[PDB]
Amino acid sequence: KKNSYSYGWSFYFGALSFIIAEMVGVLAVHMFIDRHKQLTG
Amino acid sequence: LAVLKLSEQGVLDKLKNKWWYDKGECGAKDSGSKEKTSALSLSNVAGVFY
Repeated sequence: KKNSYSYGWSFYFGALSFIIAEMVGVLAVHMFIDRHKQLTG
Repeated sequence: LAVLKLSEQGVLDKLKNKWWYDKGECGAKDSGSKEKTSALSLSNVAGVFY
């Protein structure tokens, strides 16, 4: 069957469940880079 | 006079499509075409994501 199936905004906000978990997760490491440089500083 | 009267009413199509499908249990027209699988699908290379 030549289907025409498509996705909804539970899926496209599920895409945002990934990306926001990435841009926040790289933001915390920049704290961890800092908060262990003033541990050594 | 009665057989032609059922055809112009279109009753015979309902009389046809009843017993060829309700005795079926199988899906008719499941294959159709192959244009939707022209490219690589996900599952054909989803093991690389795995």
